[PDB]
Amino acid sequence: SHTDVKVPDFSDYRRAESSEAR
Amino acid sequence: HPLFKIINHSFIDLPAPSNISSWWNFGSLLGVCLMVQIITGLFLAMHYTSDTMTAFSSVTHICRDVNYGWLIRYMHANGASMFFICLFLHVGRGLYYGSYTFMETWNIGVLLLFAVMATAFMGYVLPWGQMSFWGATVITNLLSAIPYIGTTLVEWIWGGFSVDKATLTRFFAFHFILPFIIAALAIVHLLFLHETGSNNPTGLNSDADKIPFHPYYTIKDILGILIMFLILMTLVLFFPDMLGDPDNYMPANPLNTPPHIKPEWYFLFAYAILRSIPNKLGGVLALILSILILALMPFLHTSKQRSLMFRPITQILYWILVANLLILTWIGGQPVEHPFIIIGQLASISYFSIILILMPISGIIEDKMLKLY
Amino acid sequence: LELHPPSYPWSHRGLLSSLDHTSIRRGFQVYKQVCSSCHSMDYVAYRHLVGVCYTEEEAKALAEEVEVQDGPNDDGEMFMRPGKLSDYFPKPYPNPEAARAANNGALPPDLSYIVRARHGGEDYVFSLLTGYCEPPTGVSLREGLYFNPYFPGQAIGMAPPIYTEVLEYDDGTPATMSQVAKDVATFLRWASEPEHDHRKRMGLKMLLMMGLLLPLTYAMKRHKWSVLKSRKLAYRPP
Amino acid sequence: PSRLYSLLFRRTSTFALTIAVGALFFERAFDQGADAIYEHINEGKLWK
Amino acid sequence: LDGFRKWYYNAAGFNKLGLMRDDTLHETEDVKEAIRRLPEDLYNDRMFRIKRALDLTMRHQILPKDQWTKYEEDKFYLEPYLKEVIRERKEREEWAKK
Amino acid sequence: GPRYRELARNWIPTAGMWGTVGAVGLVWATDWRLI
Amino acid sequence: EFGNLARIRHVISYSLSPFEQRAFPSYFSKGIPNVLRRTRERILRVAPPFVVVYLIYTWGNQEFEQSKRKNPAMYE
Amino acid sequence: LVDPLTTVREHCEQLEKCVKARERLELCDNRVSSRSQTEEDCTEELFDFLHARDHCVAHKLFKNLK
Ligand code: HEC
Ligand code: HEM
Ligand code: HEM
Repeated sequence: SHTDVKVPDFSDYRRAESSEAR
Repeated sequence: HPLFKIINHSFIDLPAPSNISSWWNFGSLLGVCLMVQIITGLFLAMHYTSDTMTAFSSVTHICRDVNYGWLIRYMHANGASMFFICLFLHVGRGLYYGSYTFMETWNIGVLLLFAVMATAFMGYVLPWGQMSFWGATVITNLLSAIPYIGTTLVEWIWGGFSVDKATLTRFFAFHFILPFIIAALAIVHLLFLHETGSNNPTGLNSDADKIPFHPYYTIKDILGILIMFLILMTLVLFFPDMLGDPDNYMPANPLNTPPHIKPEWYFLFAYAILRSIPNKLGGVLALILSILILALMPFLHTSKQRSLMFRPITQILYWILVANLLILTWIGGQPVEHPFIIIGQLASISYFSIILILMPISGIIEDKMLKLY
Repeated sequence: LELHPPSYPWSHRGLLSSLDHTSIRRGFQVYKQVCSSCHSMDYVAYRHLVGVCYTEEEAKALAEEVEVQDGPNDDGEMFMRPGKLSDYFPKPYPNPEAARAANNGALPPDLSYIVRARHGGEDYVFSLLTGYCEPPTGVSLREGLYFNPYFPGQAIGMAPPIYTEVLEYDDGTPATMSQVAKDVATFLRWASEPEHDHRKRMGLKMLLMMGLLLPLTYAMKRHKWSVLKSRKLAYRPP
Repeated sequence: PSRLYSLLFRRTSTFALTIAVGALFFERAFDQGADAIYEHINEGKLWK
Repeated sequence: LDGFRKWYYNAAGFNKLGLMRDDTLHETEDVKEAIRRLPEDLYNDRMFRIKRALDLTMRHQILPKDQWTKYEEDKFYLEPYLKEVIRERKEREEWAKK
Repeated sequence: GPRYRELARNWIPTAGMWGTVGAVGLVWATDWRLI
Repeated sequence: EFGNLARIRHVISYSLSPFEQRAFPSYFSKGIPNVLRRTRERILRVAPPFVVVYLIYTWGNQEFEQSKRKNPAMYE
Repeated sequence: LVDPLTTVREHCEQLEKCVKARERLELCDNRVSSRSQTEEDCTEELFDFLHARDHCVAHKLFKNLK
């Protein structure tokens, strides 16, 4: 169905309170 | 809102392919270059005088006494050169990626190319230097080729027995008026395209993957505009006379003729072809075909794949075509003597044989390799 | 077939390198004392100098040092007056033919844009002025000619105008033929492009502004294009 | 700094004010700095 | 000839984007009629393959070598459907001349 | 084929008429005296 | 326009916010490998032709000069 | 006063590359001497010699120049 898989990892993309700065 | 409807349709909510490379920037650059030329041309027109006694004096007055007039003049000249660079790369993109199957867009394009070449020729005649006068005479006498209609027609443009003030003034009027016709033809060019949408480098139907234009291909066009402005200014402010010719800084002497005469770089490929054909008429015709062969291009597509991304043999033939186009550009520069002539003759033969014969046969062979033919 | 003048290490040869204004002043002195007898710097007026190598009042001095006629007078044609800062440099041989006659058929070419009009002008100029060497065997120049390996045809009507110590530089820099040819090549260059210096400053500001603006616009494009460049597509047939 | 976002970036109006004001002064600084360079590069050759 | 056809298939490079041969055909009128006659699953796989190839061309990437389309594996699915379109097209044409 | 042949034969006469008009038009406009 | 462009089915598409992702993820990390990957894929189909151009160019220039060169036997 | 060019010239001139070049010119000069009744000249030889000489001088005249 729609739950078989989870959102793919974006760790090599995702950056590492912070939103304001970002 | 009626206008906003139109605005949103051609620049904001226009569905564009997501994978078009930087080559698709170039046409927008051409439009920017057109406006730049028009703007600089307008600021040349407030001080230029189209009189043979005062044209060179007015150009020197622009360069020496008008505040930043040298800047606007050399921006106009190097912007014409940048216009032809972007035009050649736009045409090469259209040839490589199979964009000529948009036939109406392609034909409005080749009309625009003819108009831009005529505008640049008369604009180069306009400063009334030594090189401008002998170039005009030469390029105009070319029209004297036609047996019954030609001779009179030439003096008709010359407006007299030989190019003289009569020409300069009417060349100023034409050169003023044709870029607005180019702008209208570019509007028709954009219309005939939105009906079909732009092509992508894979040559496939990109309807499954289209994105907006405002945030994706606008900032990309802004970046391309910035890079093109970097190259123009660094070709005006640091190397201002690189693309020009020194003999144009002498006044027009009808009694003398510049010893080494050559068209500007962009018009050379044609120059080579003209010189190559022994017959005068033949040269003129071939010359025309040189540009026109492109229009003829959408009827020569014999492949089942639109683009050359998956077609290596026709890629090799395309780069050989770019190679001998560069060769013809070099030959035009070289004087009349061995062996420049033979190369010119071959290079022209190879150019017409690759466009006319070799690419459809290669496309048939490529279709045979994929078990399609 | 022509000798191709070599490349000389000019002080303005570099990408951001301006002109040496003392050399332009010395070359203007060289033109005024030697070259102005036959050649006409038509497009350079005394006023032009102000700001380059001569100050306003200073230029006025030079201006006041020439007689320029004023054609329209109540009943007369010419009481050449003290040339002003608005007067253009005085062209010798008011009519072209006059010079033709004086120079034996040759027409000194107005040296306002000579450097720009001659291929590799600065070099050519220097070479021509300093290329007055010995004619070779078999050569038969016509009456009133001289031998310079560079000039087209190697037959320039112009006789060699720069003999060592031809004129004395007011600055006192030894007036060797070369020091004089280099100064007049710098000056003629300036003449053919009075804005050389101003431009290069604009080009430096342009390079600094593009070096600031290109990575920032690239970063904005890569922000607005990251979204897609990270998009992950997945096909999930039911 | 989260003061920036709150004071400069957050409201378009504020986002603008900072740009215009900065640009007003940037010219002063840029011209000054740039001129220093240009001149020095050719310090010897210039009227004075 | 078989090995040289595999070498040309590698040199063409649409297998590196995961495409089939019939995905690379230019959509003329006959090709669009053949695409319209496809079953739903084949059409959906073709549209997903084209979208993935466009995304890969956007990011200037290719698939990993294990995910490429093996020449031997490529299936000419549109071909059968296409021949018919051409056959029908020609028949109508000759009849026109009648 | 045969049908298109019929079509051509049927329109060529009309076409010739059109060309004729053009002949008069071009000549009259060109004022070519040879004609 | 959008909405009537094409018909796809069951193609899920995930994405991230610009400010949430690094601006230049591994820019030189993989950029270099990729640029190099790319060149080797078209270099054999682009350069070869232009190489021969450099060659014809050179040969042409040299040949011309030789033509201008005085014939030793000439006049002797 | 000695024009710097003369110095620079002397230097580059002394070079053998140039010396033999001049010599080749000499043979040419002489050829025309004996082969006086012809149309062959030494212009071409002259230029090549100079191109070399000047190139070098040019490489080194501006330094001396002030
Ligand atoms: C008494 C005559 C005379 C004097 C003095 C003279 N010239 Fe000339 N010059 C000419 C003539 C005549 C020509 C054109 C002759 C020709 O081109 O065959 C000429 C041409 C030139 C040219 C262009 C040559 C070309 O190829 O078009 C330059 C540059 C030049 N002169 C520089 C100078 C400089 C610098 C001086 C002095 C510092 C100078 N001249 C003094 C007579 C003179
Ligand atoms: C006046 C100069 C020209 C300008 C300003 C111009 C501009 C453009 C622009 C903005 C586009 C849209 C594509 C894009 O930007 O991504 C385009 C597309 C196109 N142009 Fe041009 N063009 C010019 C000359 C030509 C010429 C001479 C030809 C023919 C050789 C031509 C053929 C095409 C074709 C076929 C397309 C469709 C390609 C596509 O978008 O995928 N154009 N042009
Ligand atoms: C309405 C738009 C345009 C106007 C009003 C205009 C006006 C002028 C004027 C007055 C001149 C003479 C001044 C001078 O040469 O310095 C000129 C020169 C020139 N124009 Fe244009 N122009 C326009 C568009 C174009 C376009 C589209 C091109 C390119 C095709 C072009 C190319 C040139 C060239 C090459 C010169 C000669 C440059 C030189 O002197 O070296 N112009 N223009």
